Amino acid sequence: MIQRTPKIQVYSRHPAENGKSNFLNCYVSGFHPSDIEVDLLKNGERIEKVEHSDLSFSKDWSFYLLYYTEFTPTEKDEYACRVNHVTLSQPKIVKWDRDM
Amino acid sequence: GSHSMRYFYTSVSRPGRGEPRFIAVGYVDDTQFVRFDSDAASQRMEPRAPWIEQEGPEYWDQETRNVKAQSQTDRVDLGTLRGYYNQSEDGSHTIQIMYGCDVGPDGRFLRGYRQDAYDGKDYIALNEDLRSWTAADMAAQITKRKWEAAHAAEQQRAYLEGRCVEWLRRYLENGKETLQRTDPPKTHMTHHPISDHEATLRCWALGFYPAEITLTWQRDGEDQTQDTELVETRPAGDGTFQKWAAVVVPSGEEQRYTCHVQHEGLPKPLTLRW
Amino acid sequence: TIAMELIRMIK
Repeated sequence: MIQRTPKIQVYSRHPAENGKSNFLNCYVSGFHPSDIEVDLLKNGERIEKVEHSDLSFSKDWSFYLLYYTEFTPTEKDEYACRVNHVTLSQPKIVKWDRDM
Repeated sequence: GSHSMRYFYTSVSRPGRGEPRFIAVGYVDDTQFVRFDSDAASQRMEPRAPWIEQEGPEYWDQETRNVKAQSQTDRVDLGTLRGYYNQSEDGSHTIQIMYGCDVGPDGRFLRGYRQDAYDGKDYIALNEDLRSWTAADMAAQITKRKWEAAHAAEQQRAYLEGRCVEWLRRYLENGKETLQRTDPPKTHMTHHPISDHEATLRCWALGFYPAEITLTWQRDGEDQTQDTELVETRPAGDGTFQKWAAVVVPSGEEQRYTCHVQHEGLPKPLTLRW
Repeated sequence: TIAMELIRMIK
């Protein structure tokens, strides 16, 4: 049975400016099967009301999904994406880095 | 330039958790326009781009009707393929389907596509000539013969060269104001010392459409594919895309490096230097 | 518009 680990990218829609409204994205791709759980974290805690794109896939049949929410970044607030998938022993947590 | 229309189907069985889940999405180029989700409440093919909303109620009734039918087809195929591979009743399995057509700048047919997969790997694919099938394994050989005995390749070609291209052209027209623009990338560079000897140079491309883009590093005018990092092109969430390419350089040597950006929306390819 | 012709291509 083919199983592939998701690639993960956490980033904002626009280069972040403190006090300015923006969008927090977690893009998961290259995974199989499609069963996946993805959360956005503000200072460790789960953000409710997060939306995602409609499930789709690339030429190699691996799935991809965009999870997102609106937010206004500040100096103190830390954001992360937590991806839970059959292929991962513990959910992978990627921290948002403003320049990645 | 050229254009494509593409449909993606995903059926996933879930033994014990009820009936299989079915998702369908449709694309024109890199823009999604329709969606169906068998678990959603509406039970309708739904719009995802403004220009498709101008299609009447009859369009939506037929699309809804056919996508539902496809989901039932995948449903029995799921059971049938479980038999071919001698799989047990209790595991979760996946059928994926992609099909669509390409047209040239003039609107002419260029090529068609039809590919299926089972559990993440190739099952059966229509060949370039739209006339024959390539079956990846032994269970698909059985399916390959069923489809030869049904002349399904002609029927595929009928859609791909018929309704596919002509509704593509229609969509492109009804959405000219949006589907035929190229947003060029807004570029910038960042610079971060790693230590007292090294720094990261990162070349950014933002807000571009379509997704096809090339970022490449050079050192003294020669391609550098070594101590570089390229991220997968990614959706910004507003219809445009992002990409970046980074390089670790010796301190004081950043002026030797250039980032080059190729995109359809650019009158000519950019060169960036720190 | 989706291809109706796939609906019958049972595997």
